[PDB]
Amino acid sequence: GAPGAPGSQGAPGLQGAPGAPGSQGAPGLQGAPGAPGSQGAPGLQGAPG
Amino acid sequence: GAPGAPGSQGAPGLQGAPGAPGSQGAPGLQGAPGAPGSQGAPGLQGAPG
Repeated sequence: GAPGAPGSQGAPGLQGAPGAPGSQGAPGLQGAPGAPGSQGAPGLQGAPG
Repeated sequence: GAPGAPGSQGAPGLQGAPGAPGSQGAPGLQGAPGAPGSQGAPGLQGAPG
């Protein structure tokens, strides 16, 4: 008779899980903002009559 | 009497759950716009005045 708990604390503190799925960090870039703009510059078109 | 080593038990090696804040953030601002089309001006020799 004498000794008590053997300081054997064993339950995991906060249950591991170092996982960063999917989003993780900065997954594939968001949308590529389309760039419209002027088209074929016909400046000074054909000569009329 | 008090038996030693009764399994003190506890939370050894505290931990931390997973996570992943990588999720899509801010993409590029509006793509380069413009005025597509007849990017030109009056043509060539025409009805004189």
